[PDB]
Amino acid sequence: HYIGDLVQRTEVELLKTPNLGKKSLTEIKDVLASRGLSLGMRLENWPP
Amino acid sequence: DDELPVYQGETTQTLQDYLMWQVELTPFTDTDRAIATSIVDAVDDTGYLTIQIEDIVDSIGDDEIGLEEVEAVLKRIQRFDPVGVAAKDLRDCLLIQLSQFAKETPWLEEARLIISDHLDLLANHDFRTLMRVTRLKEEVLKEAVNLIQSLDXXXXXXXXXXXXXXXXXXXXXXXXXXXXXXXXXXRSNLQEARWLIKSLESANDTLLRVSRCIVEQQQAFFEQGEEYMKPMVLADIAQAVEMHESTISRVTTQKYLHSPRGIXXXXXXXXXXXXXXXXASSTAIRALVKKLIAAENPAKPLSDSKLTSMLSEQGIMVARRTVAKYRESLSIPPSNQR
Repeated sequence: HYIGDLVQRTEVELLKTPNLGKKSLTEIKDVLASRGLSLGMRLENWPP
Repeated sequence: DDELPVYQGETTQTLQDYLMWQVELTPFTDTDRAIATSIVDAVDDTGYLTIQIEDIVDSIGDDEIGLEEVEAVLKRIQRFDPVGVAAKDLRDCLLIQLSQFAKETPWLEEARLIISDHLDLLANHDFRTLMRVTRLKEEVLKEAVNLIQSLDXXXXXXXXXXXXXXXXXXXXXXXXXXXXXXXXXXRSNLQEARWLIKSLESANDTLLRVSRCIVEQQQAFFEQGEEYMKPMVLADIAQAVEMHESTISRVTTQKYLHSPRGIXXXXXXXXXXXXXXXXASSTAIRALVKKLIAAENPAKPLSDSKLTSMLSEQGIMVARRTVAKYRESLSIPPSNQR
């Protein structure tokens, strides 16, 4: 849900799940390349 | 050596240095860091230009690595400190700089995306027909354009050019009776080396005499008061003291003479002989050509042939090609607006 829980993952961890392939990883890399830029942190905690 | 402030250096930071510093600190993969380092060198002291994209992609030597990977990474690089960085074409520059308006800007977000994304090529002249394209009227569009005109361009904030690179002058031309007059302002072994100094000290006194001399002959060759400078050949200065052309051009190329107008020292000896009986070489031709083209075209005449006819009326024997070619150059709008 939302962003953060998605934003921290290594591409080596995300690359292997069904249906992603190499294309969708670069797709989310392009979409999330804008705004957040992040694709990682250890952060702190969560409000919800 | 050490223990003193030798001119060891400063290690300042340019824009590419700083961008690379900014890449070091962001969560790029092994490859993406190679694309990032590949882009930040492509960037210029001017910002906007990231030059050709497909050469960025092809420079990596295939093996996969599509266009989209450099595109995303490229966007994120475009997002680093000086707001709009790199990108291309200024359009996407203003779209990235416009990417963060906080979205709480009234009327600006939408209108600004329409104007800045597309049709901005026609916004150069004025609004006019564009007002009918976007259906906007009055100050609704004018305020958005106030924001677009309030953006600035690219980087050139990092800069790191504190050095103005001053002239320091060399020889002063004290202005006389509507002209110029030169003044030129501004144990046994090492003892034998001392002797060389005597010769260097004797030549140092004549160094100013060469500047005042060649300067006096240069003042006699070209009229100061006259428009531009009277056409002269290096054969005149080579006639006076009997010096070689390359030597005189080298002295005038290294040192720079300060007169009351122009700092411009080696350009006062370079001229053409025109090869015509009816006649200031190319200086007044291009200069006065752009001056005559300055006040002209009541609306949009854009006629270089009329300017060539005006130059032919002055008795310069214009070719209607050479005159138009030299006149239309150096940012001259002439012949371009037609």
